Amino acid sequence: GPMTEYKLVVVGAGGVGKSALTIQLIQNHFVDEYDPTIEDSYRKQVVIDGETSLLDILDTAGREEYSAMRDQYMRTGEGFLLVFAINNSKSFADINLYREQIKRVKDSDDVPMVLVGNKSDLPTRTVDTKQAHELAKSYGIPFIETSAKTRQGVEDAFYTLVREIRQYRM
Amino acid sequence: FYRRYGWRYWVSVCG
Ligand SMILES: Nc1nc2c(ncn2[C@@H]2O[C@H](COP(=O)(O)OP(=O)(O)OP(=O)(O)O)[C@@H](O)[C@H]2O)c(=O)[nH]1
Ligand SMILES: [Mg+2]
Repeated sequence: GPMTEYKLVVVGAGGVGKSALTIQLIQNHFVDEYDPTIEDSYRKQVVIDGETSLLDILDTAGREEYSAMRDQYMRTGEGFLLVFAINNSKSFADINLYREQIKRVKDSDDVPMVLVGNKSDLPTRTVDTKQAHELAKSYGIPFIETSAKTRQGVEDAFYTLVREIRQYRM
Repeated sequence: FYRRYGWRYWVSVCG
């Protein structure tokens, strides 16, 4: 097949590591600073399961004052990475509100989505793996624990989302 | 390539 564009959207509460995960996938660099996002775009040609693919990534705002931009990016977005931080239990509750809003504006029960539990490198957590696996299990979506700091699970999270989109297209 | 909010053009980030 030809190299197609896949429109990935990274969503989640402020400071969960949406930008750090995208930057790690794009160029293998960990950003220690917190540079709050409004709305960034990334484009990169990668090979997934032997197929050349063009990743178009929208790295969105977690800050609540930018909430009005959500309806436009949710309509245009094709697949969604739902990111929460494993040491932030409010971000885990917020990730369920993103999941619901995506289904409302897109009017579909099966929009391609991957639940991502970020900051797995931290010595302690406030959201246990069983809680997150239980939530993704009820919605029939994959769940991957990641660390933008060590790169653990980063490629897996974005590539699993591409695979979810591939099945949804059919 | 990367385009920050408010930028007119894309810049290289994968070189
Ligand atoms: N320990 C650790 N720190 C991380 C990780 N991912 C992100 N951080 C840190 O968390 C802070 C915020 O990360 P960002 O990626 O900027 O957060 P964001 O979700 O994009 O935030 P908004 O753009 O405001 O929505 C930064 O100081 C990062 O270094 C991770 O996996 N591990
Ligand atoms: Mg950001």
